[PDB]
Amino acid sequence: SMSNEQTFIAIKPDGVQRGLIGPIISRFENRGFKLVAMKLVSPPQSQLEQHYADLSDKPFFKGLVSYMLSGPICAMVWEGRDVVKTGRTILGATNPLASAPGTIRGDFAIDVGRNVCHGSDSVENAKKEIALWFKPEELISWKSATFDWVYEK
Amino acid sequence: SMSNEQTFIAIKPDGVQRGLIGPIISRFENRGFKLVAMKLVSPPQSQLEQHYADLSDKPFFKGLVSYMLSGPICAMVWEGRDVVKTGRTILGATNPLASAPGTIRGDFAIDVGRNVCHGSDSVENAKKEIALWFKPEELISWKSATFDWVYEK
Amino acid sequence: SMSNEQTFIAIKPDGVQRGLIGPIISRFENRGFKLVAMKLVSPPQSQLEQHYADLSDKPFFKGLVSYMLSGPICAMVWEGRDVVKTGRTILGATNPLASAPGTIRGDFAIDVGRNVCHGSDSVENAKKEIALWFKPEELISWKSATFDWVYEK
Amino acid sequence: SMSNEQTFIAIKPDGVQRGLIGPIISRFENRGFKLVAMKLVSPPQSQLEQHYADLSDKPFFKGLVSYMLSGPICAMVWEGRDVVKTGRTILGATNPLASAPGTIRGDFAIDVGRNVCHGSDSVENAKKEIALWFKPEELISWKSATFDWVYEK
Amino acid sequence: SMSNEQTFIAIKPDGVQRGLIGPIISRFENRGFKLVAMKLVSPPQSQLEQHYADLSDKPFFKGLVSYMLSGPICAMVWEGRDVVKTGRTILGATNPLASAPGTIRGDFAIDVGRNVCHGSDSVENAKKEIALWFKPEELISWKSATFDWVYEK
Amino acid sequence: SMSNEQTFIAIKPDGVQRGLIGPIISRFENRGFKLVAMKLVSPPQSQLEQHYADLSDKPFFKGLVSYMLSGPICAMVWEGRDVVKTGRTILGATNPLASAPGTIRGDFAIDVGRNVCHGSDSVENAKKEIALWFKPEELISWKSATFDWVYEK
Ligand SMILES: O=c1[nH]cnc2c1ncn2[C@@H]1O[C@H](COP(=O)(O)OP(=O)(O)O)[C@@H](O)[C@H]1O
Ligand SMILES: O=c1[nH]cnc2c1ncn2[C@@H]1O[C@H](COP(=O)(O)OP(=O)(O)O)[C@@H](O)[C@H]1O
Ligand SMILES: O=c1[nH]cnc2c1ncn2[C@@H]1O[C@H](COP(=O)(O)OP(=O)(O)O)[C@@H](O)[C@H]1O
Ligand SMILES: O=c1[nH]cnc2c1ncn2[C@@H]1O[C@H](COP(=O)(O)OP(=O)(O)O)[C@@H](O)[C@H]1O
Ligand SMILES: O=c1[nH]cnc2c1ncn2[C@@H]1O[C@H](COP(=O)(O)OP(=O)(O)O)[C@@H](O)[C@H]1O
Ligand SMILES: O=c1[nH]cnc2c1ncn2[C@@H]1O[C@H](COP(=O)(O)OP(=O)(O)O)[C@@H](O)[C@H]1O
Ligand SMILES: [Mg+2]
Ligand SMILES: [Mg+2]
Ligand SMILES: [Mg+2]
Ligand SMILES: [Mg+2]
Ligand SMILES: [Mg+2]
Ligand SMILES: [Mg+2]
Repeated sequence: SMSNEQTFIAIKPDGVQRGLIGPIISRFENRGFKLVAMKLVSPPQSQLEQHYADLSDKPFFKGLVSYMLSGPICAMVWEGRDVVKTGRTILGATNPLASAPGTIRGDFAIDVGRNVCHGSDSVENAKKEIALWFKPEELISWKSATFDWVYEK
Repeated sequence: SMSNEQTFIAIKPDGVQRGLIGPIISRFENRGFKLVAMKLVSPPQSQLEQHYADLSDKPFFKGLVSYMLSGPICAMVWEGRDVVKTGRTILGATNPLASAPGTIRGDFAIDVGRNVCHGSDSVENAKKEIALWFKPEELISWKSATFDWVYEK
Repeated sequence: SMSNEQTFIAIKPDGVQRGLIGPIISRFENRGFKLVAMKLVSPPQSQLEQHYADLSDKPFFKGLVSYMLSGPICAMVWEGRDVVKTGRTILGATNPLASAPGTIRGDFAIDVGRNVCHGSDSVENAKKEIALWFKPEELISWKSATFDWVYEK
Repeated sequence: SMSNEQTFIAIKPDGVQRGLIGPIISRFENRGFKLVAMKLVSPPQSQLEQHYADLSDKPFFKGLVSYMLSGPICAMVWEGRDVVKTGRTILGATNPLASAPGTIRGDFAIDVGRNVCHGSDSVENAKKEIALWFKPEELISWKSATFDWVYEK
Repeated sequence: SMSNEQTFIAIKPDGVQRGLIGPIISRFENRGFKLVAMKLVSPPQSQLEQHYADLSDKPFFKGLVSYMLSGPICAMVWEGRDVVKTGRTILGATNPLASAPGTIRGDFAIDVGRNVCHGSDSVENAKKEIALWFKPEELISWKSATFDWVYEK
Repeated sequence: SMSNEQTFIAIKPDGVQRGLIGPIISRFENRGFKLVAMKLVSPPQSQLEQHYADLSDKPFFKGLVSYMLSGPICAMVWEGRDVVKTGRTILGATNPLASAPGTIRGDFAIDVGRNVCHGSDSVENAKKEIALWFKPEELISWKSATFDWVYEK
């Protein structure tokens, strides 16, 4: 696994409304992942329906899209070794009832329809979601001063 | 699972003595559950014996009742969807040696006889414990300003 | 100054609504003060008008009483040396615009009409407010295990 | 002082490198101010020279511009009553040696050339800095669920 | 079973460099374990090869020893019931990829070659490492003021 | 002015007993100062009377020395620009009654005889106390990975 793997993490409107932007960012920051893109956005319905295109037949699809439209979203790209899988572990189970304390949803969420955050489920879906939400010039290239202390190689 | 389920959470005398009232309250508060009743109490011996009536024949019963009388207790009623089961998850395993870091006992406790907190183990036992520790007038009815961001309509 | 001085600290309805019960309690807990009484209450208008009786001629009186009635209040009695004066310093300036970061209002509040918390301004007013909000049996007598490490005598 | 006043807050490259994005955001988030715009950026040299145009003749100007180009910047717009003046108070004194513990620089910074953050010093300079760093479409209009608990009607 | 059990916990050079001494000590402090010895040391290569003598044939041995020499180490001895096994649970899995959020490595580490901390894996090895890193005079004898609230003994 | 200035910071026995080692170290760690020496010690009465030799005629001298002997002490040396003066500002006023929230004593202490911590009051006295508490080999030489982000030098 390469240390330049990237994943798309988004703070959903309930996370923004409930004042969780700082804490959620700190979870990935303290773990050692690198923030390479971030923006507060209120994306159009078409973009949100494309983001959740695989769930278009689910009965909760229209309520999911309407709720994702109901407030601002903090869209982020994080970079690090196995950041996709480990990011999902940091977020916790999709349904917060099954999430463990110490994860984001295990500390902050209750309802699956209000699970505060989103994270890419696979490397290929991460590449697709990053391109959907961000322009290439919005990803910032930099090197952390503690890179050699987080990674062995 | 309705959003008005209630559970009884109590900070035991060792949790009060060790200065854990704030942190324990924050665990439930940050998760999104609603505090509907709270009071610091030094309840009578007969109340603690009735609270632990199911363990009256356990060899540690008299020691448990005497220790629960040795200091103040912060009794609380929390309200939320599946707050009984999720409350037990937040508290962690009864024996802290089996609890996971990130839970209350996994972060703060070591001995099973000093597990710093108590939580109702079922909805029916919650209703019993709420009626034992709180008069009905002590439960406050209110609507959280972020209720519609914690729960899906 | 005696180490058994007591003050009345209350988390106002905006503090409860905004999820600040845990953090505020931790401020007094970590400082070394002793919690001797606490209860979540929704007091009647008559009690709130008597609490603020000295402000009955102020133009903001009726709005203050209505806002104090609009949600639950976490009423507390804290005990410690100079807990009245030091408690006021922990809360910060009445108007949060003049409060310093590191105080409760300096960290959590903006408007003077929504300053999250209340604290007794003098020892004699503290004795009056404690008797107004609490029955004598609601004050719990106990001794902290770290009393001799917080106080020299 | 209306509740829709806006200020420009930016986490400088040293604050990003030292992993302070989360904690700094939480300072404003917990205080009750509304995040209306945010993005991670590596802006052009001419933008940073215009940002610090009032200091073009200071001897540290070229060093300041070069250091502000040495890493990513988290640019933010925060909205709230007196957010410009209170924002400066939260940040602390420009020289961290003169800053007080509890402020951002008083908690995290030492050197004036590495004071981890920037904040607009006046309302008119805030409007200038907002127009320089953000397109108008990047400011998101929304209503905080706890607005009526942060501000008096 | 015995509350006087001791284990060797070390903050590795990557943990010191990334400013994690405070948070790591707090994990064991808040849990209820007693610190009986601590020192910041830069031990010679011969001592580190003794410490990892059982891994002398591993292909990562040379890189491990070099990395352990690259910075200061915070050597500690913690005392408490089952502190060896529980200490390992607090640290998390050796490979942070497999660790859970809420543990030290689950909150702060990514690479197995940079897992921030070390903990004794057995009681016998703990006694061996304590004698290797500490002189017998460096272990301080004291009794915590909250010992009877942490343990039922 | 020089970034290699050093000061002696000690966590007094009341700070150790009340579980404040972690939080206190974090204050200096997060500020950007470098820990160059640390050890948990129980120094003899003769060393403590040397440390407080200028107060030998004070009426509280005997009680101070006895209290400093009543538990372990976490002796530390921190290095950074103006670390002596800024270190005193982080600790807060000698009498916690006069300290401000956000400082160590303003967050954790009440009595002047139990002020949790000690800090050198001048550079010359710092050099004297460092030589009194530490051997020259116990001061570790290293360079922080974020040194160039903390200092403009
Ligand atoms: O059963 C449901 N009812 C309401 N919302 C759901 C339900 N299942 C999933 N969701 C929402 O849709 C989002 C995406 O669902 P998905 O199946 O992709 O899980 P994921 O977010 O962990 O990748 C979830 O995060 C959740 O907010
Ligand atoms: O074996 C024991 N020795 C001493 N105390 C025990 C023991 N087992 C349980 N307890 C204490 O009795 C309390 C109630 O026991 P219970 O079986 O109901 O666990 P619970 O608190 O998770 O519901 C426990 O929280 C614990 O403090
Ligand atoms: O000018 C005002 N407009 C609206 N509310 C005010 C004003 N001044 C004071 N208050 C509110 O009344 C409460 C009590 O006022 P007081 O003068 O006693 O200050 P204090 O709360 O610090 O003791 C204040 O905390 C505040 O909530
Ligand atoms: O004397 C100096 N040497 C190096 N950098 C300085 C000096 N004075 C100010 N700066 C830097 O320039 C920035 C802008 O200067 P200004 O006077 O506007 O303070 P401000 O950031 O509080 O508004 C400061 O934040 C600081 O980073
Ligand atoms: O596969 C590896 N590659 C690089 N370093 C490793 C590897 N496996 C273990 N290590 C490092 O060696 C140290 C000691 O190895 P050990 O097998 O004893 O795990 P432990 O620290 O949990 O007891 C580990 O903490 C880790 O830093
Ligand atoms: O009046 C007093 N009564 C009891 N202890 C005192 C008193 N004044 C100072 N001390 C204690 O002696 C220690 C050293 O006194 P000093 O005057 O040097 O203050 P300092 O620690 O800020 O340098 C103080 O930290 C405090 O613990
Ligand atoms: Mg999906
Ligand atoms: Mg039971
Ligand atoms: Mg008044
Ligand atoms: Mg300026
Ligand atoms: Mg091993
Ligand atoms: Mg002195």
